[PDB]
Amino acid sequence: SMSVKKPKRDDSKDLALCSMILTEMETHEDAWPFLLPVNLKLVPGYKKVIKKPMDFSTIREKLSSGQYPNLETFALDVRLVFDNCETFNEDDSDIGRAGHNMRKYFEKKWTDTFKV
Ligand SMILES: Cn1cc(C(=O)NCCN2CCCC2)ccc1=O
Repeated sequence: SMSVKKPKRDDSKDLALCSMILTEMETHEDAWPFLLPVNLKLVPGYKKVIKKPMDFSTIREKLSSGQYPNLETFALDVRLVFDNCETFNEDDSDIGRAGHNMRKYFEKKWTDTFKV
């Protein structure tokens, strides 16, 4: 409360650590469905069904331009990528399995990096 401060984790490395995680996502073999925005004029249904599209290159732009206030907002956009994937793709399609693979890959790095 007012003038009563909870001890706070050191957040000074967060930007560089989220950038390192994002780099490893971008270089993952199954990243290819997520590297660029889904082409709304070539993929039927995507615009109407998926209300908040998101991809690694948009995340990288937002990270390089100070559009994430904290690490939780960065993780929310990463998870949005995979939530959108599940909404639109069959679990066992190539794109759909890629999404499940990438989500697991991301959450481990997230726990390994920040749940010290
Ligand atoms: C995440 N997501 C991606 C697509 C897609 O077609 N991505 C472009 C794939 N390119 C084709 C070869 C190179 C990459 C469709 C639905 C979807 O949910």
